[PDB]
Amino acid sequence: VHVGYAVLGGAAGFAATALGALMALGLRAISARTQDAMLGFAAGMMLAASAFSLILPGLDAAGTIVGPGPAAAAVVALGLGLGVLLMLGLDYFTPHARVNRVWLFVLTIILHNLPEGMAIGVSFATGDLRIGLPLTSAIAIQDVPEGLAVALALRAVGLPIGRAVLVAVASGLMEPLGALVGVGISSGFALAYPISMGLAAGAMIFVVSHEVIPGHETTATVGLMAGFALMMFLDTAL
Amino acid sequence: VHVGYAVLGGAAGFAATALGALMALGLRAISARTQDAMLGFAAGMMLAASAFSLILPGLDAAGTIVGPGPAAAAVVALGLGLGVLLMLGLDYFTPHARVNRVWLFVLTIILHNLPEGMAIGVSFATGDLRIGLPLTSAIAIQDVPEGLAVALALRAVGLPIGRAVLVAVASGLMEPLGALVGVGISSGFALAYPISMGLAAGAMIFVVSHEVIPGHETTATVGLMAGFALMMFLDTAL
Repeated sequence: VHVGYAVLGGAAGFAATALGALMALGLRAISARTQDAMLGFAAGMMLAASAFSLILPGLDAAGTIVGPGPAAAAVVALGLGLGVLLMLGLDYFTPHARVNRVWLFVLTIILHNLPEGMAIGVSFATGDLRIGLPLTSAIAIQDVPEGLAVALALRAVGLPIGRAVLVAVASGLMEPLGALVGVGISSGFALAYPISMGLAAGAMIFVVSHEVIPGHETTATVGLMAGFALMMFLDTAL
Repeated sequence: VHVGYAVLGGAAGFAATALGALMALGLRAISARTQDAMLGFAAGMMLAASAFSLILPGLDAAGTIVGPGPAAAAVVALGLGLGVLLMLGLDYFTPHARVNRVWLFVLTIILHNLPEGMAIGVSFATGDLRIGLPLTSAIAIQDVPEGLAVALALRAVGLPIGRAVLVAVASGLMEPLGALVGVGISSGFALAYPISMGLAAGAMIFVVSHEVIPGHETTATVGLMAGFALMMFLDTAL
């Protein structure tokens, strides 16, 4: 079934996060510019994952379901706006004393991860490996530096590196959960698939626009360019 | 010693090649445009590996050895021209009836691989992990799609996929050999290091300029851009 490809896609999600987190054991600390570059790469990957692997495939799905006119782009775009609105609804409904500021930063990481799991599941809802696999693989690529980054950031707020890595790994647990959810919401009816692809792309564009906010400027855009270029390459080859 | 980091860098070389080759077992055949994209990515990685990880570090090495004037850039540039001339000397001295055209294509792959092993060894000749590790890791990244590509190409000239993959893996054996050689030629005297960095960068720019020759045009430049962008990202983060 679809859940299968979605469950293994989420699984690669969690593994990749865990690998980055485990790399944090060696390093313990990293320069500000290297962390900025890593994040910029991760945002570039996500920005184009939602463009090339979610919106355009979503529009083509919608186009076969309802025809070539604006109805399809309307479905995809309304799903996308719904995804923005949902991530904006969380973030308000969700707050994010050292013990409590660690919890708020963890909530940030979990709210971040929710859309990416969802996107993996949504991409594997038609069983289409030519939509799930490049998406999923981009998600996992950028999960590595982000697990690294997450664990280091938690060490930096005051945790011993071991707890920091343990919490990063647990964080990565949110990808398969979101994969189950994305495979849920995208199977109830025909339009559920392109609606869900819009919705996933929108949620990701929101977490990026809300976390691209973090000198340390020229370095993060080299990363963003790299991560965006690499995605285009993945879309073409896969 | 330096040979240690060089031997493990070469080792990652061979492993990566083998992983791409093993992936060819599943696929057996691939579209022309996906193979072109893969190669374009591999050329972009190499082009910037020789720029950002060989020439500029080579110039800085040369600059500390002989001073900031043109003497350093002269050493690096003369090494680079020597590397072009050496790869041009091979290719003439080296030819590259199905059984014999497979051997000529294998010779092509071995002549291709020689500079990359050398570059790994040259990058680890000062023991400087900030020069070897990003270089080495770029070499291994692009060894994966190139093992894939090599094995598929050999299947396509008429080999059974099993022999094709076996020969691709064996091919990847040339990276640690070249790592030993690059760690040799770069240790005999002080200038040997920046001379060798020029030489490695030049040999690679030659094999790229000689194999970038292969419609199927717009797709390979998406790959080249991606592979070049990714290298910049690696140079910055590592």
